[PDB]
Formats: sequence, structure tokens, C-alpha cells
Amino acid sequence: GSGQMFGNGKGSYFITSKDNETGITGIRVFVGPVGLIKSIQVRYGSSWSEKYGIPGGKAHELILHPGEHIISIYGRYRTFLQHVTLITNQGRSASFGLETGKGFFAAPNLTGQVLEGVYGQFWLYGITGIGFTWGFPR
Repeated sequence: GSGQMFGNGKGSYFITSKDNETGITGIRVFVGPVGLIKSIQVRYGSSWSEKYGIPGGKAHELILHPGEHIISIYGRYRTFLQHVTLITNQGRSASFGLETGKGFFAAPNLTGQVLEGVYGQFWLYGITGIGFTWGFPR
């Protein structure tokens, strides 16, 4: 779900996670003409989630094969989330957005765990902060 906080800050906030049913089967990233990530959407089973971020841009998708999972995430950011490349347990990678800014690497604490959720902050043109929740599949 999406929501806001009290305080002098700016962003709105979201959290999405494995409902109870099937884990992540796909990922939708919306990128604008300037190359920043505006919003994301995650598919659980066959059901795509709520849109999380700022409306606009063009949809880009990584559709996961059955038994295929996200196991690590490399990215870049400035004020806004610029770039994300998702890497799978099957050796595939999918790059979204423009490669600019500080680099980061996201991976679970426990080997074997996979991506089953995402949380973050969004504000003006897109996502300004992003985090990842991990867990064991099957």
C-alpha cells in the first residue's frame, strides 16, 4: 500500500510484498524521457500490484520464467532513482533507466533467498528512495 507521513519532509511512501500466494513472477518499471525511474509495479502470480510512484513514462518489463527469481539488484541514483539492473538465479539480467550517479548493490543476507517485496519513497518526478525485502522461495 501507498501512504504519507506527518513532518516537514516531502516524499510519499509505499510497501509491497508477497501477499500470501505466489512470489514475484514479473517486474514493471516506468521510465521517463530524462531516464529516471518514475514508478514500479510487481506481479505476484498473475496479478500485477498497485502502481508505486509518479504517473507517466513508458512501461518496461522483465517477465520471469517459472522457477526464475530475482537474487540481486545493482542500481544508481542522484536525487531520484536513475537505474536498476535486476539479476536472476538463471543468469539473466534486465536493465532499466539511465546509468548515472552513486552506485549501490542489493542482495539478501541469506544465500538462497530471493526478492519477494519492495518498499520506498517517491516525490516529484519519480522514486527517490528504494529498499528490498528478501525471502526463501518454494
